[PDB]
Amino acid sequence: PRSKRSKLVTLAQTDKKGRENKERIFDEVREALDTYRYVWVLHLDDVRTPVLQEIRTSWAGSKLIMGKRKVLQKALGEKREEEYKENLYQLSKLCSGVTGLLFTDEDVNTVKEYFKSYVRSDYSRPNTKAPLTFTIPEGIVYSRGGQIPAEEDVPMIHSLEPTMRNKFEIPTKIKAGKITIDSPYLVCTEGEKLDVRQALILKQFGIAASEFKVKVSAYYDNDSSTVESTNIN
Amino acid sequence: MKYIQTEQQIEVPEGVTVSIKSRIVKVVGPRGTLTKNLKHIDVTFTKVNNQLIKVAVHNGGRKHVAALRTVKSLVDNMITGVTKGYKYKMRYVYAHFPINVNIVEKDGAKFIEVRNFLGDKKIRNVPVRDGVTIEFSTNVKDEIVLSGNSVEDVSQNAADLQQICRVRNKDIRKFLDGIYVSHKGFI
Amino acid sequence: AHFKEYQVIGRRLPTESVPEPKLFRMRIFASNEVIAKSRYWYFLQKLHKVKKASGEIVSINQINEAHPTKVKNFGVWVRYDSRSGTHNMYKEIRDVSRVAAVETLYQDMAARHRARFRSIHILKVAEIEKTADVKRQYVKQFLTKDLKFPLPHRVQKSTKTFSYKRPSTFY
Amino acid sequence: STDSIVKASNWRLVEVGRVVLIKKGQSAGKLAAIVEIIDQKKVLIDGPKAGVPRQAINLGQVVLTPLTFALPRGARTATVSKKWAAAAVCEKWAASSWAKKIAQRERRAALTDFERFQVMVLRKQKRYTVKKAL
Amino acid sequence: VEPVVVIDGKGHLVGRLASVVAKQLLNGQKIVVVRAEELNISGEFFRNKLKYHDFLRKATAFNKTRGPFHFRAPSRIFYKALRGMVSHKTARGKAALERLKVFEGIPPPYDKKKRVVVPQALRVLRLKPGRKYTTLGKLSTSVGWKYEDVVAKLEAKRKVSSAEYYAKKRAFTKKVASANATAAESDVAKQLAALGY
Amino acid sequence: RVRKRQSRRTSTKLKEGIKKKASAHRKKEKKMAKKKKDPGIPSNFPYKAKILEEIE
RNA sequence: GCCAGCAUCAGUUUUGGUGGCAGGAUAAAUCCAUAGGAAUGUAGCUUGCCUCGGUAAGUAUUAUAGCCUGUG
RNA sequence: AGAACUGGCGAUGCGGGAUGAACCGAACGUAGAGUUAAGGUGCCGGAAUACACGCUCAUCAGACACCACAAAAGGUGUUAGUUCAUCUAGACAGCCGGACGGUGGCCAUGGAAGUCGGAAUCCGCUAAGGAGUGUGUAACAACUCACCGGCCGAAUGAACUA
RNA sequence: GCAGUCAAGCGUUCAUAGCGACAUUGCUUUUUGAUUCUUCGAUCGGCUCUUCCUAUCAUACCGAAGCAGAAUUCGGUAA
RNA sequence: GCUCCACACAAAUAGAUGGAUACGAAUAAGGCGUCCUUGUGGCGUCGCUGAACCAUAGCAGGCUAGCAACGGUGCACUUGGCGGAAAGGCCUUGGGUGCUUGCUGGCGAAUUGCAAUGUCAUUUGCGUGGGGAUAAAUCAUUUGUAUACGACUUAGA
Repeated sequence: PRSKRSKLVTLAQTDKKGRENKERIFDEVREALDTYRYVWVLHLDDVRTPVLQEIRTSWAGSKLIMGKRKVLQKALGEKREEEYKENLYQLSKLCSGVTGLLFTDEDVNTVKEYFKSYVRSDYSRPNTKAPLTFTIPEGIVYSRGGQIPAEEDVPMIHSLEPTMRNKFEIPTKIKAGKITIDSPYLVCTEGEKLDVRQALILKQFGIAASEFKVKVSAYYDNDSSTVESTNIN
Repeated sequence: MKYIQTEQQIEVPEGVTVSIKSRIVKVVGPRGTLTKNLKHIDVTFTKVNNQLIKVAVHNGGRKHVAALRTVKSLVDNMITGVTKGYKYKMRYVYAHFPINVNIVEKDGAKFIEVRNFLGDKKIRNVPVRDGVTIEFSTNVKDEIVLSGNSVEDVSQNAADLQQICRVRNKDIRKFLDGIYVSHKGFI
Repeated sequence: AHFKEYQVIGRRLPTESVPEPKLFRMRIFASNEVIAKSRYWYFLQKLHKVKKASGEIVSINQINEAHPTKVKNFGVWVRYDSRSGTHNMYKEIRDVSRVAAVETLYQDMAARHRARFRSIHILKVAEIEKTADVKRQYVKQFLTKDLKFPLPHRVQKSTKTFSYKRPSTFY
Repeated sequence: STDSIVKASNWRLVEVGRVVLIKKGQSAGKLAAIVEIIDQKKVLIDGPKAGVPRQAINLGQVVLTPLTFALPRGARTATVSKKWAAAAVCEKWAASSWAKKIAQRERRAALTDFERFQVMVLRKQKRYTVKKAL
Repeated sequence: VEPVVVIDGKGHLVGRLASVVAKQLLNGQKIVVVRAEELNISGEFFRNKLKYHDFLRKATAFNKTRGPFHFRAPSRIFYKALRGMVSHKTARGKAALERLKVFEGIPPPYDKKKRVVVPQALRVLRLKPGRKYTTLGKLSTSVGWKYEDVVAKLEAKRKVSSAEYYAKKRAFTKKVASANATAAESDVAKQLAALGY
Repeated sequence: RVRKRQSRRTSTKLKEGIKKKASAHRKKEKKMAKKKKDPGIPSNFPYKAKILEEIE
């Protein structure tokens, strides 16, 4: 019973959900299929909850169901035999990653134009090159780190120097409470496939200079019971 | 429970050549060669096809299985060191007394010489190990880089450096002078 | 010793009022008929109100395995009134006969638990017909396709005291 | 010559079809084929040709040979005999060094004193010619 | 089956070798042990060094000159292990121990002679693999034996001489075996084959 | 410098006294002495669904 | 007169070889025949990885290997 | 500690327990042969370094125990079991991302915004997200877990017993 | 120590008897370091000289402490 | 009084009765042979105990006649080299000297009486005449670098 790793227990309020949540999502999607006319698939791989809430508040009449890929695959039907309605696994197979499956009764073209005109700012999200380039100045670094006049900003907090020095691999010293470096550290170049620590550096300095525009792949109509594929971003 | 047979796989890239009689292991690649004795271990080796070498243990327990996994890890480290290499960057810091770090060749032995640590006249000498190369990093204040293929020798020399300059009978909350490992990685 | 399986039947003695009573049967693992009959009465006293003087044994018989060369995977229920109220155990043994399974079971219990013949109770030994009903991993180890394994340390029994060879343990 | 040269370290493996020599028991120097594996220490063997009964046996009682032949798992005695004959393992065993050593030693044991005298005379005759050759 | 038996101590276990040797001397066989510095004990070095220290702290208090005499050499360690088996306080035990000779290394005349082993005392056969063991030269040099550097220097010469001897003998054997193979196929050899030679 | 070691020799007085200690404690426990739930059909038994059928 | 060897016997004892019998499920088995069944799936077949013919998953109940159960 | 039987030593040698008045066996004429008891068969020491299955590594293991003493437990040493749970609608471990909104919730204070303290501890939108598990800040910030999701692709976790 | 509270477990084939680890309350006299300190019936101590134990006072090496240095406190190996 | 040999008799005894027959290293690895790129190589082969290998026929081993081969072995000389851990042994050259069961022949054995272990493997001591060469210590005496007495330390033809 021994020579194991002890699980670090902590005492919080929230608790795991289990199979009841998944069955609830299953029943919800299956009862909304009968209700609404059109159903769409939206690939939302890395999002902010306020952006998702904006997308949801854009229509209180239409539904948006997130959840687990394999659960929505089962609700729709992955096999041509196992399916709720006809030609539905043809849609269910399109789901790739984080899929937000939307239901509506609204016209095709309103949705199509909305989800290509909708664009927001977001972080650069590693494994994705960034359209920016940053040499930090070679003096004292500020909370924005080379984005505005330093006379606006204040120096960052001394508590971040272990983080910058170890996790971000920046060469860092501090003279009094201020953080300092000797030479201008370049972090990234445009058209350079980003890595985790570059992304974290840009996040720490507060750089949302990437275009979040949701991708839509397919679309299915209940009365026609047909699929239709439109890669629109 | 006396597992009837347990196995681990070792991947060999194209430039690397691995030679294994009884439990001696020779690994040759671009950056050089490496040798290691594993006769203490009592496992079995075998080859599949020029890129995959398997190590096996028959009728053994928990400690034997652990020895299998760490053998795999050691051979993988050898391959990584002969292909890419190991590079450890250390930085030496001071508040008042500038620590002077130099190299000396004494009887052809390559000692590292540290002077004036916290204001002492003692001269701290650290022998450099074979397969380790010291250079003083340019355009970076008070940094020294140890490069080689033996991660063991490189890390142990860095440890010797950061241990020889330990502070004695002083609050380390106040006295920050020392030599510390800044970065580990490849070449 | 090397056990045997014995069928035993008991009659508890007739009376007026009750001719031909109900003939309870049991299967026993034991070295010989004496021990088998003692165990029979030992279990029958627990189950029902009988006594060696109040009852009699009808037919002691032996049971030989139907296929004592076919290899089999036995599952055994065991229990032993220790230390708490009685608690059960399920074990799996790969062997040819119920006798061998019971023998190696008694030895394994004596080794791994210091639990003794007096302490042990055999509930049910049962062959498992289908694979994938085998639950324990040490028996699952030996059912794999085209199983092979070596014996890497050979040490040779030597009849003499001295040897002129610097011996070798190979295979 | 820049390929890996890892050793093999061949071994006589415990497998169905592996034929074995019984070094202690009632058989005492007979052959049999492993037909099934009971555990790390026990196997099921069957030799109908030399006449050993099908049984479970510990591995300490036998010694594996380098010979093997095709045999399904859990075969019966008749199938064992048929595969035995088709593979012709007895002839390979007779040709092997090992069996020749055994046969030689039992011949030496069965030798009579007169035959011993003959062997000594013949060894002298051979020694003369060999020392001449040297 | 011999007048005298030379035993190479390499790869052996001290107590088991002591037992078999003692029971041989008490039966009347003359035995000569060599290479005691390569002898082995079960258990890790630390344990047996601790044991020898436990033995070494024992001494008569009012006069140390008359107490247990702690001999440091491997030959003497083996002799102690052996003498503790034999009833050495009897004439029989004395005569038994006088049939024994223990040497560090292989000196003359035994270097030019055959050595044997005892398979029921060898480490590789008796011990299970994955078990720490101890060697006696290391132990004795730890507890104060000041001669391990000479015995190695001398064995390194003995081994070279023996290798020359073996290289000569091996070519002679090739010649002999080839001549015998050529003599074979003769009717004399066929008769000998029939009769088992 | 290793220290002493306790001895394992038993010195007869001790084993007599222990026998008497136990012979007294047994009487005391016998004097204080003056003041089931069957565990079921355990899992991992593959053919457990058949014992539920001999009831009726 | 003293010490011994051998043969045939008797009493006590120890240790080998060999034969005839009676029982048990009138041993069980192995073995022979026959009816079914299945997998740690044999042949064959289908689709592929595809390093020259080795391969993974699908089929198929003895086929160009066999096994299990019952009955006799 | 008191009484009631019983057995033995006292008066009693023999074999064993390394040795021993009261433990095991067994009671005695002088000898021989055979078989045993109790106890034992690596050497001392007469007799298997016998056979078989497991377990155990102790920086002074153990080599008759006795919930007889130290005593009630402790231990990331090991083995075998019992119970309850999670899992191809993907479990455990790792990385990555989310971790929101009313709201900087109310008292308090020089200041305290989830995290010096006191007391509420609600609803909303959710896949899930505590009026917040810890680090941190003068306060914010940032990081973190609790909880959810993506990649990975089959077993895993907890409590107990021996 | 006495008398109690609680409850992890144990628990006549007890749910509402009993036992009960770890914690914890009261009594001992007081709240503002004023306590004048204040003894109350036992049926050994001192030379020479040797060694041993560690349960270490100092010396040696380390760990943790609001440990600035200096000094000190607690602890580990060590006779 | 001591000393080499041309040896009458005594001696073999914790226990002869064919031979103590020489690689190292590893053991989840090795030995032998062979080939070549000289390697942690390729190929073949062996183990599974010395139950081996070598010797081994003759009166406790005789006296003789041959055949074939120039091999084997013993005895004493002789050449040269190696070996210092306790070497004290190992190998080698040559010529003599015998024997040879490699093969074929001829004589003798007997009565040790039906077994009795049935005895077989240095010298000091006296014949031996080899037969020549010519040291020390202790006591006593003395010294005092020493000392209870012994001892120690020195000196003395």
